[PDB]
Amino acid sequence: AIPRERVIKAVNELIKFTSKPKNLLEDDEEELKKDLQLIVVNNKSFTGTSKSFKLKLLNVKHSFYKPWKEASATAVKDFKVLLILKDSDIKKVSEDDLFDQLDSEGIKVDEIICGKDLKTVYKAYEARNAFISQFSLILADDSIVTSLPKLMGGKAYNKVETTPISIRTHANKEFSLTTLTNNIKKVYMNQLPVKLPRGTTLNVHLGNLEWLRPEEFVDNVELISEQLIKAYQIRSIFIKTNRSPVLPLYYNQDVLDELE
Amino acid sequence: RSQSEREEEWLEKLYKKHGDDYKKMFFDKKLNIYQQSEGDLKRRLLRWKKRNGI
Amino acid sequence: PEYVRVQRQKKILSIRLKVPPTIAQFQYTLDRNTAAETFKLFNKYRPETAAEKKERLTKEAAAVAEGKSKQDASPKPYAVKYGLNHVVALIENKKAKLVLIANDVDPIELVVFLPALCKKMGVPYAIVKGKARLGTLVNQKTSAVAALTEVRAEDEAALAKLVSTIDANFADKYDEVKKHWGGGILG
Amino acid sequence: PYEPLIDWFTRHEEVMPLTAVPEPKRRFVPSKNEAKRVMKIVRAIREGRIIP
Amino acid sequence: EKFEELKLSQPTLKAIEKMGFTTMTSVQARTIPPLLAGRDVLGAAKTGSGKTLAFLIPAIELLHSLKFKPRNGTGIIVITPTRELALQIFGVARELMEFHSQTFGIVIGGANRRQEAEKLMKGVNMLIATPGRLLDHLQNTKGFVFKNLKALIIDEADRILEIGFEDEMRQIIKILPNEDRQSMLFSATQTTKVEDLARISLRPGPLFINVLEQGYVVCDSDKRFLLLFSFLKRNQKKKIIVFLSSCNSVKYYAELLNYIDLPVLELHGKQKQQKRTNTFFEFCNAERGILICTDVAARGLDIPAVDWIIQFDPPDDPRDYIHRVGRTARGTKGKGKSLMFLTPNELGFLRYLKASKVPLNEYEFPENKIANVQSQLEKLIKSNYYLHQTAKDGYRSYLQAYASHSLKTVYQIDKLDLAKVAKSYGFPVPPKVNITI
Repeated sequence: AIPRERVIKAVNELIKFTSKPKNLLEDDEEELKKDLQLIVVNNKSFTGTSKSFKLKLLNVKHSFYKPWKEASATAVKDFKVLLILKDSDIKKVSEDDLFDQLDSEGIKVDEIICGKDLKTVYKAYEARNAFISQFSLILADDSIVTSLPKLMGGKAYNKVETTPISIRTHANKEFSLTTLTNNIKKVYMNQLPVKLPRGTTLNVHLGNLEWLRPEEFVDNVELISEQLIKAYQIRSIFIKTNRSPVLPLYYNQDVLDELE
Repeated sequence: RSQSEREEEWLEKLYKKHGDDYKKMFFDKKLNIYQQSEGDLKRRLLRWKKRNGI
Repeated sequence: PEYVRVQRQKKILSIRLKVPPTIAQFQYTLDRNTAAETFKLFNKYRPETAAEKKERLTKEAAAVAEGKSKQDASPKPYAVKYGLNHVVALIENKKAKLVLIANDVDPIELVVFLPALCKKMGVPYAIVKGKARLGTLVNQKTSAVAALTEVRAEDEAALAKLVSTIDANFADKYDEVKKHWGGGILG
Repeated sequence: PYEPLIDWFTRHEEVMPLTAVPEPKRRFVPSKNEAKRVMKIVRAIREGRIIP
Repeated sequence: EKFEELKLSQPTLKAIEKMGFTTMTSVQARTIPPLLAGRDVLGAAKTGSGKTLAFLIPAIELLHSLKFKPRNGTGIIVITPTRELALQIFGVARELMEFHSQTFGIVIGGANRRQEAEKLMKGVNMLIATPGRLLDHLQNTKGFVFKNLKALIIDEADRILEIGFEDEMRQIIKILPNEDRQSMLFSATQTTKVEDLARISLRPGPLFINVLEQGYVVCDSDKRFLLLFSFLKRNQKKKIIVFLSSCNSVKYYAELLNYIDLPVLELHGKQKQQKRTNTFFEFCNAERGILICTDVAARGLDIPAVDWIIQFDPPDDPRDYIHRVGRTARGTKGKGKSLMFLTPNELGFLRYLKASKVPLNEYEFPENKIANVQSQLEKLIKSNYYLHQTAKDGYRSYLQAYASHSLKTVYQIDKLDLAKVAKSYGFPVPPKVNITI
């Protein structure tokens, strides 16, 4: 596996790093950047030789969306939850139907949007980018997911929050509200998004240090990393703040022998 | 002078949605679409209560 | 006949004589494609007819007659605005996002202040050609005015570029020649 | 003679309306007179004078 | 002593009970037996000691002892420099006169003239007014019952003189009767030209009782309320008091931010004073709270050691603001960081800050971090009639507050883009307010 002890060493090093200190009233976005964890994976041929806008949802022990939301109440940008559903789906599903299910576990859908609404109400780059930039959590039906990228705009596919997440209301022939109900729970608190770019570089976003426990950070990182090792042949792992330099934790030197 | 059945039913919906408080039901969008006056709400509810439901 | 003789002798005695510059701002009007897209815009915002109105009334009234009080929800009606005093009324707030002005009105003096009034109020007016084409988009015989205020979010971006299009095509092209005395050349 | 028209008064633009007329209530809520016509039709259908 | 000990009519007793007053402040406890005795007086007292109520009680005693009709006279006349202080004195006086039978009114330059005219035609048994508009109403309004003058008071003759209304005051007193009139006046300090008006006014011989960096944030006038909202969200769980000018904007901003569900306490002259006391008590004991208030309602009461002083609106007295930040620093061992919003027309205030010689810190603004709720604001104002009217009222009272401002060299209405001000309030088109521009 991976020496958890070394991960605790590195995260305490990063806590000490971010603990190092006419000023702004409203704080710098860069100051918010220099507090956040990003996982970086060197791995052989992370392309599928093709663009992959589909996000892999990794099973994670802890859920950073709740400390996200709790700090987002204090923060300027407010955490919002977007679902994009079919026309008949929105005709059937109502909002209190969602809200009653989500107050059970204490979360909230902000909005639900049809593809019609994407293709006529926000068929304008300014309004569409402004509407997308409000949101952190974007969900979409798996049927609509492969219809999205003409409607969403590539500016939505640039960032990690702005790109949508595959989610399914169906389990049988028709959809069930139970499936969407527990499925938003699965995608919310038990899974984390993964962009899949080209090259040998993978960037995985974890989150601000102030949100979670550092050993809980270590547990989530080691779980994700074992999931990645079992997934892909991996050259190396550097985790860091996007202001900070890298931190080498784990690497496999024989992967590069096995490529060719 | 009694009350009409639709609007007393409307008041009955408001009485169960908010209860008795008026600042919440004043800023209610659904079932206060005419945006009734703060105290007209009180007057109609007191007339409705004296009519029915104490 | 007499009336054919007069309607041919009309527009001769006008152009033969010097027209004041507060007239002949009319017929310095909007070109072909821009008026076409303006009509494509306003046919998206046709007002409800009396038949469609009464039909929706009968639907909701049969709903309440069953009762079957379905919900209490409707966003707003959006439509063009077409009453002349109502059009002027939507200015001096201001509320008029676009105004179309017919060139041909037989009491012209009903209309003559409206370009200067939207000029000083900064309202994006445009002089349209033919009040019958205004009446068609508003279910009247003629209308002679056409104000539009409220627009859905699907159409709001089209609105702004149409405004910029008109201010490029009308306010830039015809502004100085608006000041000049038209006509005066004999027939 | 003739001379082009002076636009001394147009070129200053009013940033505000003329009148400080307070906005009415009925511009914001669903239309009342509509609803009175609705209840008229409801009373006619309750008497059966209008068929659904 | 106590207010409830002294000889009073029973509706005044009910009034004092409902305003929460039982005890007396010492200087007002001194001046009240001459206030009942019928002598003229001048007085040095701090702004906001309750010195409004100090004259309010025996004035209503005089109106109770005379019992005259609304057609009969005006009697009690109140001269006060600031429109804001006029509204505060009026809002305190409303419930007092409400348990009483007589009549209460407002004369303010910047109000609707036919409104004030019709109220004068009906007659008003207690007038509260600004000095400038009084010459207009005395010289111009016909049939107004002027000949009585049971009494008259001046408040803060320093501020009348510092504005410069004293010649208007001389013309007023030359219009005023003297023999029926008694004159009472409060001014914390005094000058010679104050005493010259005092020698004209005070009809008997009177006995009188005498007892650091700043933040500055230059913002455009549209985005300043948005930036206030953003900074208030970022500094949530920190108690902060915001200083305003107009009570309407106080009530409107409080209702707005409560509609955006972040917890906000309001504090203004239209607030009932027992409720006002409740809000101040809850702010002081809650210690993490948002307090919205005017300048002079904040002046009227001592301030807990706060995380931030934020001043949104222009000041009533900038000199008192310079003394107030100094006494705030020297009184509070806990650090209270002071900031004022600025508009790019207002930078001359800065050089008056450079006249104050206290240091200054510019606090910068990122255009990226903008809360972007202004579209939601405009959709809300197009939705809610009630919020629409309160927004228009905050806008109206804001512009009339600029109209009532003294330092024209710091504030000109001609400088201001009212389109941006309306967009800050949330109007795409500025509503018409009948203001001389």
